[PDB]
Amino acid sequence: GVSETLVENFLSRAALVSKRSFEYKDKNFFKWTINTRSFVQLRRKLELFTYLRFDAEITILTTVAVNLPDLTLQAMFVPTGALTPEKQDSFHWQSGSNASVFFKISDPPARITIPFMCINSAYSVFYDGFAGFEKNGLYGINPADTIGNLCVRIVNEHQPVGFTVTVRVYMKPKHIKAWAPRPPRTLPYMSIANANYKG
Amino acid sequence: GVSETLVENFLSRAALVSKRSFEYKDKNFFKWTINTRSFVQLRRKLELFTYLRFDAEITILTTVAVNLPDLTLQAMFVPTGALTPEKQDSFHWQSGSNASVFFKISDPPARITIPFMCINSAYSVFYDGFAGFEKNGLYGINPADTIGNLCVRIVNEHQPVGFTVTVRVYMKPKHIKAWAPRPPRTLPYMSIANANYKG
Amino acid sequence: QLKLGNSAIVTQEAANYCCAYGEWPNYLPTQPETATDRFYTLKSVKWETGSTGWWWKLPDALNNIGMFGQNVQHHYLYRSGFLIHVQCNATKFHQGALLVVAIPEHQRGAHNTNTSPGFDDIMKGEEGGTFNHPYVLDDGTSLACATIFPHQWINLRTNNSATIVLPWMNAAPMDFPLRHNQWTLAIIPVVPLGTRTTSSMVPITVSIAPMCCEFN
Amino acid sequence: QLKLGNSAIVTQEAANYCCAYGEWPNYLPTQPETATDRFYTLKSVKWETGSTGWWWKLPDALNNIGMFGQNVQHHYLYRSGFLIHVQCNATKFHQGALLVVAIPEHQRGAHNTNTSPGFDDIMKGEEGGTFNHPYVLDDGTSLACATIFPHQWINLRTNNSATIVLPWMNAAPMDFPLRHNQWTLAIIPVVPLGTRTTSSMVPITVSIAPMCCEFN
Amino acid sequence: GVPTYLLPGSGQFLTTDDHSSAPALPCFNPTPEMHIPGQVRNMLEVVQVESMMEINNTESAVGMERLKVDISALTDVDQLLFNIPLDIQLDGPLRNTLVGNISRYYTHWSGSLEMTFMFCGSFMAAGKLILCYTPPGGSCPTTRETAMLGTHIVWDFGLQSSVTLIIPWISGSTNANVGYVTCFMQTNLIVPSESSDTCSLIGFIAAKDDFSLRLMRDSPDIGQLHA
Amino acid sequence: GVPTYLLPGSGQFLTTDDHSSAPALPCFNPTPEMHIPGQVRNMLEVVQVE
Amino acid sequence: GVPTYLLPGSGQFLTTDDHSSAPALPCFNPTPEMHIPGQVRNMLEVVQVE
Repeated sequence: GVSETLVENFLSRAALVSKRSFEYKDKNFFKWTINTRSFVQLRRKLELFTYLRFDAEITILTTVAVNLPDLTLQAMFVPTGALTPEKQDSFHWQSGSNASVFFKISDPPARITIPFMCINSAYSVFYDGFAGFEKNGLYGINPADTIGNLCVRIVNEHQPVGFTVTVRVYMKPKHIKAWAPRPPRTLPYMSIANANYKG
Repeated sequence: GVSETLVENFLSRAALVSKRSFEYKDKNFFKWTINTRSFVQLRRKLELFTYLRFDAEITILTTVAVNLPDLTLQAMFVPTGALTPEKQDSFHWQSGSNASVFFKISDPPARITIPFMCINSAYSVFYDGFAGFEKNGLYGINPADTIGNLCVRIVNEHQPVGFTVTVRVYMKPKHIKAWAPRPPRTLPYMSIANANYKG
Repeated sequence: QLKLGNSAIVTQEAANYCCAYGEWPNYLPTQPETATDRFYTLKSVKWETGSTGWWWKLPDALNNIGMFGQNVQHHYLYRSGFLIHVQCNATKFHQGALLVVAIPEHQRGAHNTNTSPGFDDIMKGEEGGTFNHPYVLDDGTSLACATIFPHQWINLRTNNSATIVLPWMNAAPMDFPLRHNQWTLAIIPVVPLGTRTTSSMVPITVSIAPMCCEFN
Repeated sequence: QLKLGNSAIVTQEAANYCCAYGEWPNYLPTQPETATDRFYTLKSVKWETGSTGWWWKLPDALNNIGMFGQNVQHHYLYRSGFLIHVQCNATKFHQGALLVVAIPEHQRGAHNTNTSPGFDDIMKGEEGGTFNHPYVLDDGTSLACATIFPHQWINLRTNNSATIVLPWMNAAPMDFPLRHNQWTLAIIPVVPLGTRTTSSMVPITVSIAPMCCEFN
Repeated sequence: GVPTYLLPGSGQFLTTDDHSSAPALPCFNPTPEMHIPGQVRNMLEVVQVESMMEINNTESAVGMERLKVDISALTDVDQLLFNIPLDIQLDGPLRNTLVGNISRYYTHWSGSLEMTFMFCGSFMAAGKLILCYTPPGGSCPTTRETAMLGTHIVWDFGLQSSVTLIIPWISGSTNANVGYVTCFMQTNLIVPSESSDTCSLIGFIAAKDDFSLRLMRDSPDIGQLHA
Repeated sequence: GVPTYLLPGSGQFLTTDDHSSAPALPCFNPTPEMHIPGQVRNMLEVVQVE
Repeated sequence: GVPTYLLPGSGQFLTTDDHSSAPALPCFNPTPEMHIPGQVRNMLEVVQVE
């Protein structure tokens, strides 16, 4: 009986990947790039394998605090593809091509399954090489590896209360297929882009 | 027809095992160690058997009183294992390895099934011996017997209201297998750790 | 005749031995298997008109005698059943009753204090301890309900021996011997001794013998 | 004898070659198939009592030599496995150990700075780079756990050759060669060289040979 | 229609749930399952692979100088070389290994580890060690005569430059200690005049196929970033 | 999808309920059922003992 | 009746959903499927045209 040590059973934990509070009166919302590089508790587990393939399960938990209304939220997942919003009332929120999802605070939390979005057969977690042909191109950032952006706004117009909306995003990868294991990292991280070490 | 006197039918009553009110403005939450030693109505029933094995069914009932908001709660069960929180905004609440559960007050009450967590075949309810090799080690406390800690916090940031949140925890053990019955205790209890008597 | 290993008791009226909880000691499916299976006879205890009782915790009562005193203080895990023989020589003219009970996981409790019992108050060794309140078994329970455990009666009218065969009562498959005691053999004089001109001792002999020993 | 294409190594004690991750190079179900399959032998590196290690990134280590130097700088996609032969001539009287490991996707990390490694610090070409901190593999990992990769041991007591057969380790079916490097052959002297009067060089020869080449 | 009622535990978000969730982009064809070499299906496939132990555990040993053990003519003839406390949970030579870093992601471990030592001196260099395993609860042996009464092995540096030492069932799961491996030098180290006097050992711990892990907790390894 | 309506007695917590509850730690292998001597299956087995 | 509980992701409006929705005008007979020339079934039929 070793069935708990399975690789799908080892990584499919709905960890907090993003935690941002945005005010209401990045302009009054947040745009969070979907990547595993955020929290080192999950970043270290996924940087044990070289090539990963998974369907994510983005759970957005949102609670309100007024410096209590019943607010409507939009959570538009923009792929590696179309443009993203830059303001709160742009034309990109009313796009039909992007898989938006509308919910309220009083509802049970939002949940969508972002599928395997890469154009390779697996996500290159570690990547050795540059992206573009420019020699100042970003090292170790695969353009195929990019999931997208998860842009969340408040659907309501401006209300006379001034409140801070806390958003907690949970990404539980499922149907995980992993390849080529790696030594676990000892020294701490320095940046989320690369894999430097302090010493 | 004696099917009501069955042992699973005799102990599976969802009794109040924990009742703590914590303020909001143990620092503004409660950590309750999951044990049967709390209430003598349930403690006497489970101290009729020597070895018990059960899957608990932790039901958390939470009601609010302001000295009324709609609050989000987290109920992170920490096993005999990883560390527990010591403050309200520590890094341990955003842990993926611990089976947290998020709910609101307006929802029907929380309910999770904590499985059989011991590393022996049954919970040694009565234990004769010491835990560690130190001669001042704790008598009658089996380190294998420990379930864990059920740490509950309010997910919201600080709100301008100052309220007291009452938490009632109900543990209904199920799939109960019991062994080696014992005489029921006559004299009252003195401490929750051991089995002294006043006389 | 009860010949185990090398030494034996020549007992005369072998009373009906109580297989505890219906089971019987057998091995788990290193093992010496022959040397430790022998009757370790404890001292004869002074039983009088005003004695309250005696308790021996197993296997703390044997961690100082013979191969089993050696095979505990070398090893790290044991797994062995027990066979306890309690034979109490007395004439026909004496009176009295004993409750020879073998309590599993007898977590004791101190009197009129909330302090845990120490290492000096639990592990006595071969010498055994005297009950302080035998009516409550020194843990708040009741002696009147104590026949739920494996028990036999030495009624000096009827018989004068009590053999209990104790199996491995543990959740763990193998346990550390020095830091845990499973069975607590307890001999409680329910109906005390009485005779007028000879009110003195009626000795009680306890003959513990480990069975089906395992060690790692 | 290891004859590939036109040129070969006459090796003497062909040690047990390590098929990396259990696989073996084979074609995908234009292709030259014969010219590029040849042992491109790199320089002999100066291995001394105080050397930290050498790393060659593939296929950046071959983008300047022969047909494969031509067939990269004309084409746009390659798909080829590898066979690395690392033979280290030494007498019986020398001592020392090597960890000849072939790390896939070895994303390096600079020391004491949050700046990304540049084009001058990653793509070295045929000449190869020296480790700056070989205990951590220059990316924060541990050398003690580095046997999880395809590895062999050159212990100069036992043997003096290490052959690794590297397959196509990529998510993509065909990849751009100049802007990506999959394998990073890394030779780390775990136990360093030592001898008293002759503490100088013990050279190490690296013989990379592409296998099952494809190009478009 | 269909009469329903809400159970307790409704509308809650459980972080270890397993439910069919609504997909964001239906009818997106994924990139197909192209076979990639070296797939991992179980985390014991990592832990069975060996890994070097950080044997030389003394002070002023930084980096590369911890994996090897200097044995020479000046090694106190037959005093002692090292000791490996078998504590994967705690600090030692096993804190930073593949069996180390993965078995800190799991609370209750079990199974039988095995060590592989390896000598890394010259071919002429001979000598004898006595590797000694101490069971849990057994005293850490200080001299050789105490040590040769344990379950030991007497290893010569000739054709045997590697010894697979098996450690039996431990089931470890608070400073807790469940064994020792102490290596004593039996004979004095013979090297010729041409070889260097200092020779070196390295170890390899690897778990067997009976190694078992359960109750996944989080690791205490990394703990506290730019960008 | 499936048309439903809430009965009375919905969203209540009954202290003597019997419902399949969501497990906190799925795929945790429990410690196996090692046979322990003297199992009790019914509380009359206590009361028959004198 | 039938014991149910609400999963996370309940009562949300997903813009790429596929669910059987309640029709506004039931038992309205539509205009029948009269065959119209040149039907498109796949957008590659556009892109193959030069």
